[PDB]
Amino acid sequence: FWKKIIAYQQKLLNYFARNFYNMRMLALFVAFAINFILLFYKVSVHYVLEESSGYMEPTLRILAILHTIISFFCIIGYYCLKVPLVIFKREKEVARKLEFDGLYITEQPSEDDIKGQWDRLVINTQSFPNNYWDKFVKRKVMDKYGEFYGRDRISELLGMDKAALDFSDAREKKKPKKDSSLSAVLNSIDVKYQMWKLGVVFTDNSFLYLAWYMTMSVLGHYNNFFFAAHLLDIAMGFKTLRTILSSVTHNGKQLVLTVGLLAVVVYLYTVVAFNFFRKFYNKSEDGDTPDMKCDDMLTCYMFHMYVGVRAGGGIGDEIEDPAGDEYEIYRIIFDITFFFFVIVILLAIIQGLIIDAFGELRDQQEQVKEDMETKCFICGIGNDYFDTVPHGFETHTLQEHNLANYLFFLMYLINKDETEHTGQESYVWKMYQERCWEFFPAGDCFRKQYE
Amino acid sequence: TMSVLGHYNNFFFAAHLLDIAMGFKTLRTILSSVTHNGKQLVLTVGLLAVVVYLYTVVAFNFFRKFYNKSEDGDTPDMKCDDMLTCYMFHMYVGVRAGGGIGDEIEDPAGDEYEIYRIIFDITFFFFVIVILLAIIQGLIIDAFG
Amino acid sequence: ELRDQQEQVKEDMETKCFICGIGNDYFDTVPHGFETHTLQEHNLANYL
Amino acid sequence: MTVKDMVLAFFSSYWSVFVT
Amino acid sequence: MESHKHYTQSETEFLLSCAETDENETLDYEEFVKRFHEPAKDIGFNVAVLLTNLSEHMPNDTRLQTFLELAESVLNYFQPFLGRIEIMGSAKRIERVYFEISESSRTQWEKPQVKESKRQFIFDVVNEGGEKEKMELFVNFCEDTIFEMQLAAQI
Ligand SMILES: [Zn+2]
Ligand SMILES: [Zn+2]
Repeated sequence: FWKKIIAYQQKLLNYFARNFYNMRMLALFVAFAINFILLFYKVSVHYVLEESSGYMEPTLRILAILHTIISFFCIIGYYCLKVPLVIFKREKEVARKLEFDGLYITEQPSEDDIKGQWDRLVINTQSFPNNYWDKFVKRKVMDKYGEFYGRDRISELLGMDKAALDFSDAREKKKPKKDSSLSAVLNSIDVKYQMWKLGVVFTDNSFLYLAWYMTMSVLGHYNNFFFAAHLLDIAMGFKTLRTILSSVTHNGKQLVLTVGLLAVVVYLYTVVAFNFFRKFYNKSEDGDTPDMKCDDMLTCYMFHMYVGVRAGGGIGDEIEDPAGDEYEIYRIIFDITFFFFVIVILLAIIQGLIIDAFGELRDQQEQVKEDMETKCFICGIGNDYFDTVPHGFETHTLQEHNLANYLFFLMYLINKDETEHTGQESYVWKMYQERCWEFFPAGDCFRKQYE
Repeated sequence: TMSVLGHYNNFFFAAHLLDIAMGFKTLRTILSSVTHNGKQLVLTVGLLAVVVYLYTVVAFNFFRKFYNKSEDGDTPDMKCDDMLTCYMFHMYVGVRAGGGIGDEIEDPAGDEYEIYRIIFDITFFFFVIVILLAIIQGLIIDAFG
Repeated sequence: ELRDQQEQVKEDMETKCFICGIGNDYFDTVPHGFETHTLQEHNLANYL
Repeated sequence: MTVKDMVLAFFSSYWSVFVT
Repeated sequence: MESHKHYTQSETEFLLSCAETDENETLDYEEFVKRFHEPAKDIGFNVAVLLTNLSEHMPNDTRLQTFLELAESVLNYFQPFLGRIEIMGSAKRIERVYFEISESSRTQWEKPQVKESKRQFIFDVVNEGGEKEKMELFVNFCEDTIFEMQLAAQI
């Protein structure tokens, strides 16, 4: 019973993890279809889908149901595909901080970070390094800060105090056989570690995005128009639009500062007009209906920012003709400077900020390609030195200093054993345990070492 | 084939002027700036269509009494009473209007919408015809470089 | 032009030394040689 | 009625800075 | 086994005599290969890495080259199975260390997701990554990638 249901739920979770991106694209296509069939609405205060020979009204409801179901499937497939990685990164970071810096021992964190404060209730549980492919971290930190601080004061906040006491006691002739009772594993599972994990996942951004996605998909049933907000997934989701949106997201700060400067300049023109041009803003319709004038500072500023910017010809085309005395030349200068400073050299800036981003991204890509084609990633000797034997640099980067080979070697060291290492393997493992990395070839190789 | 059809109608000989582009290489330095990205341009047009659809649903849901393009008075037509009609109206008029969409609709003087609709038109202007045509032009300018 | 000026400044600071101006390749023979040379031997703060 | 009161409600929050 | 034109007459007669043929003229090839190939694989990999070490640490030796020519028939089987790293071991000595690479690892390394992750890592390390901590970020990238590879392999 329990075994036959666990071996089935594990298979189901593995299916949901294998089919995360597929269900993502399927949900995107379902949202596209929903928004395509939403193009057949009419008003009668009452919104009606009266546009076809049937087969369009119930299909929308079944499509919304399928969309909510697949959004739930995606949000629980994320929890099995991507959450282990982020919790692994968090545990690795906090453990290495504990060991190499003494965060929760000698270097207590400040209040300007929530991660350092939330990673406190995880160092004192039983299964702290759940995903770090090693468990000898508590022992390391105890041996490192054992005599310089309280031998018991370390274990009291690192957990396993009474557990280690009971272990040292049971090392004698006292050891029973622990029993296993079905349907009674709620006491066995750790609740504090699960609470910390839930806090981490609810802090994760990519999970909050999927939560918002499912919330909007749910509201789409109360109103079949929040499914339009799902089209934002084509921008905030898949990476098919990054080359285009990166040109806008690259500066960002420059664009908001440009819009602010434009607002300030338009306010300057607004106060000038309010102080010196009263008899011109007379947008009357049918005659003798003077309204939307400059008799209010806020009204005139809104009028400027809303009409003169978008008018395409400055503001001198939306106001009265400047034929009056004492202002015939002053107002002409006014409109022409507004034109040249607001819609000529302040929109050219906005467009130059978008055009320069393309060049900057292209330069970054070409620089990456060049640094990959001229030097080696590990030793960084150069292309000219290896280009003495026929096709030397390519062979050196594919056989001698392969990043994939180094990754496979680290994987082999981690997953092989501890007492089965050879001399070189044990040396590299020790160096990796202290996190020094002098075993990487700095500026030498097997070819520079010999003839 | 087109040269043959030109005898049945002496106007398919206009399609032969496409040979100055798809044939000789005297125009490659100019047309390569457009044919270089290509995918970026269609993706930009698609993103523009999506953004205009977003503005269209927002207007259909919150701005009914403005799209009243009546001629000679008391002829309410070409309104937003249809989602497809309003989307076509937007994509056909507000994009090409040169000043956003706030210049082709009624004046936003009504209560409860005086500021919401102003934000609507100004964001349409700044997002559709300011930073979405600047992208189309930057994609053509970067190809030369 | 401004971006090119900034990148040129960064490059001239990353390839040569400000005082002696020897080059990055010569000091990149001992492990992390140029950074140590510019942080210990020819530090502008040290000269000041 | 929100075309005029919006700026007043936006400025009413900076009274906590004006008192300091 | 004779239509593949790989086994000669002697090899065919040897593999036929090495059969179980316990009164029924029937062999459990599962147990047969799991008995006659599992330790053969390990010992052959050890001989292959030994010969590779000898060849790369003793070139220009025809007396060893003539042996390598006849050992090439089995040395090619373990070609996508042995790695080679150049580490700093003894004082100022670049030592070439060898090791085994799993087929599961070399399958989960060629996935498009891992390839795109490696590309993005190289990109944002060459662009804004530093010099003093380059290996510090490289080992973190390696750990993250081997973790996702273990995860995708156990599914
Ligand atoms: Zn190298
Ligand atoms: Zn110097």
